[PDB]
Amino acid sequence: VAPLDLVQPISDYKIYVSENLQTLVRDTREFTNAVKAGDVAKAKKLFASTRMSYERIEPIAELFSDLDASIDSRADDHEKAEKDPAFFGFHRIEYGLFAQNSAKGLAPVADKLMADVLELQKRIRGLTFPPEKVVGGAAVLMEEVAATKISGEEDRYSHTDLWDFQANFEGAKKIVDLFRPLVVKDNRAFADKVDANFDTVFKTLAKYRTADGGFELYGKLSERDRKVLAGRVNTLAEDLSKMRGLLGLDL
Repeated sequence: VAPLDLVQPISDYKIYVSENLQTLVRDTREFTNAVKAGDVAKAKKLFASTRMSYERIEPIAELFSDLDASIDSRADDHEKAEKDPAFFGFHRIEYGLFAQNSAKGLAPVADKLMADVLELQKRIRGLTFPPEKVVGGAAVLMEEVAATKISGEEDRYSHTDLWDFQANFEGAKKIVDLFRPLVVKDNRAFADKVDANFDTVFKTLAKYRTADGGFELYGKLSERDRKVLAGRVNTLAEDLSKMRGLLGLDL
């Protein structure tokens, strides 16, 4: 494997990120308009679907710690928790809509979120995507899901965590898929093992689909369920880390 071999995959990855950003902008516009209209039931309905595009590219948003924090911090990232005036973004709005069943006071929060998402899109368009950052960032995202979000930390009021996880896994799987042509060369066995390990995690989430094809609230996963999911998601982190080395990226 040589650096030229990685150029096309990264170019396709940037298109994928750009497309998710376009979707995030459109969906965030509809979401923030519903909040600003005071349409709680509609903003609630759009919360997790809007966030999927963000969670699919989450490591990239992670590069702009203040943007990303602005867009997606949790209450416990703040001294006054939910009543901290520095609590903006999706989860500030989540608190109003789901915990308080109210849009009051959220119009300015929605304004800031729209602006931040537009600004994130702008910054990402100008980024060069080093392949070791793409693959290694995906590995870290898997470990973060397994080891830091497994208790439902992300969506403390809506409990829409499963939608976030699905999108995280989709985004990591896209990176695996883009690099498969390089990998099946000398390591078809490994490339198929990774596909199988992702399959296992996706099938694990499918246990918690509902009758109409949505997701259960995260509280429906037992402690056993969570421990087992965390182990299987760890295998994904391993896989992505090993893939980094197999792509020549450790020099």
